[PDB]
Amino acid sequence: GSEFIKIRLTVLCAKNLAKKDFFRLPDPFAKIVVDGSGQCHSTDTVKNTLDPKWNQHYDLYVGKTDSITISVWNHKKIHKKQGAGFLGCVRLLSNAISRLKDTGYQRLDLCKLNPSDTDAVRGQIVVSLQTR
Ligand SMILES: [Cl-]
Repeated sequence: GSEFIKIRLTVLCAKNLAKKDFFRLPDPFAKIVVDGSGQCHSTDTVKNTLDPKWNQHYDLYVGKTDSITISVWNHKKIHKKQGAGFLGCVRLLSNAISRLKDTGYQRLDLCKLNPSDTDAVRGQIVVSLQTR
């Protein structure tokens, strides 16, 4: 009937994120995008931590070829130039969504936007995808 599947994404926490500013811990939040529909969500910001615990879930409507991209950002850098405060991402293509769904919480290593990028990215994000 609909050409989509409802997947509940829980963004549980991240751990061991990069500390880019020596004297100043980030205030991390995650941003979630379903690439084909453009569906966009953000978690709350957690103050002054490399190990933010968000425990927030989102009902994503994912189409047959859509992916889910989750990126982590230091909100203290919100006014700085575009792309500052980047702390890593993960991209789940439709095959990975198919594999991971209903397998429980997964520790996913955060990646640079591209393998060859300079950005210091460290640590993991912990998420689950469930079919609803
Ligand atoms: Cl940062």
